[PDB]
Amino acid sequence: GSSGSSGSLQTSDVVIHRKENEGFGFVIISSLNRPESGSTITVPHKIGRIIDGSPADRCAKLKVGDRILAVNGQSIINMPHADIVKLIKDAGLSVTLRIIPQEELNSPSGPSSG
Repeated sequence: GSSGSSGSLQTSDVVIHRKENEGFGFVIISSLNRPESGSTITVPHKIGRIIDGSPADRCAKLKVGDRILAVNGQSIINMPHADIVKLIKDAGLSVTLRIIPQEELNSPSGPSSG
C-alpha cells in the first residue's frame, strides 16, 4: 500500500495573526496582466518583501518567493488589486493565504543575489 497520491497540484494554508495597532508585514509582487498565448512559467502574485519583525516573518512558513493562489478562499486571479487589498483588510487581524508549495526546487543560482 504505497504512500503517495495520483500527482496533482498541491496547496498550503498560511494563517497570519496581528493586532489592530500593527500591519500584516508582507508585500505581493508581479502581475503580468498580459495574456500570453503559450504557457510560460509565470505567476501574477508572489511574496516580494516581508517587514523584518512582522507576523508574516514569525509565521516561519511564508517567505519571499511564495506563489499565492487565493486569499481567504477567494481566487485572486481576475480580482482587481483593490479587491485583494480589501480582502486582506476584511480579514482584519487573521488572514489566510492559500499558496502553492513545491518539492521540485533545487539551487537556481545566477549572476545575482536575490
